[PDB]
Amino acid sequence: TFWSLLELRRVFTKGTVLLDLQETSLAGVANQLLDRFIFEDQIRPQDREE
Amino acid sequence: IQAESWDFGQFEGDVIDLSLRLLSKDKQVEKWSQPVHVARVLGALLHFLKEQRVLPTLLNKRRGSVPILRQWLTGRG
Amino acid sequence: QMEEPAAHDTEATATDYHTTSH
Amino acid sequence: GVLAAKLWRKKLHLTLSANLEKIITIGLFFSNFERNPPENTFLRLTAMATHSESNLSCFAQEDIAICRPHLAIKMPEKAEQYQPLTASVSLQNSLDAPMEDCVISILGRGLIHRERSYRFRSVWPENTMCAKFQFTPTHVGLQRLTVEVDCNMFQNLTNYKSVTVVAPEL
Repeated sequence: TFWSLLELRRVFTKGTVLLDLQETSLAGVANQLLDRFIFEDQIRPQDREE
Repeated sequence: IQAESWDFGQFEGDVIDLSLRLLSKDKQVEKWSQPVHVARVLGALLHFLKEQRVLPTLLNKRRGSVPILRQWLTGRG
Repeated sequence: QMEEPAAHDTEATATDYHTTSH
Repeated sequence: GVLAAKLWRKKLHLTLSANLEKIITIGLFFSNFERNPPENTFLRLTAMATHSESNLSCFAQEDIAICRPHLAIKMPEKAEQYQPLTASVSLQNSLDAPMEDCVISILGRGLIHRERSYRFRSVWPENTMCAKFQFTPTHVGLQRLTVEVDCNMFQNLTNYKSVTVVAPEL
């Protein structure tokens, strides 16, 4: 759909990338991704636990 | 004496490939079973790379051996 | 501690993590 | 051993009584230097005593290191894997000028993916920085956190602290 690619470009422009992440479990990937989310002001620290 | 934390990073994914590629410039592959020969060859080659790539005088910001090895072997960084 | 340090978007050492593996 | 810059020279004229030892105390002040020492250099302090026409001069030399403010890192010795961990970092501004353009970076293989750089406020002299960082260790083993502090007075001031990350309880 048109809106799909619209919003995909919109969230990619400010997206959080973890490239060559040295991780081998979902818990580690999720924890590092949420840390980088907090670092780039994508989410507030109170949303991290949920 | 000031201790500076250093990241050797020998188990980075490309360091083994880069080291073997550098060793491949030595044509005495039969001697690669000998640690003395391998150490001598790699020391000579790394000294040559240091003389080629280190520039006369951030500029002093360091992130361990692996970025230096990548820049010496590839010219990028 | 007391400081809430603000993130600094810096790419000075970004190339230090670019692997040479194809 | 390459000579960087000439910082300070001082000439004294003394009279020594016969068979008498004399102690001269000289203050080595940074503000007396003709220019600021280049980064990553050391101080060569030399003394040279010449008397009359003896054609021989007493000489001594000492290498002096430049000491930068201590970067104190506070972190628990043990940490659980996949659980949030807080590390507080403190620096006391013991210089004669405010610390401006302040950037702090944290990294370490097994705790932080690549590095995260932050800005903290300017630190006035005789004040202290106290920054806290939260990160989740994700790899089990003996890890190390490296902290780097940058400002207009000094750069690449690095300290480290080791943390043992343990597996979660079964």
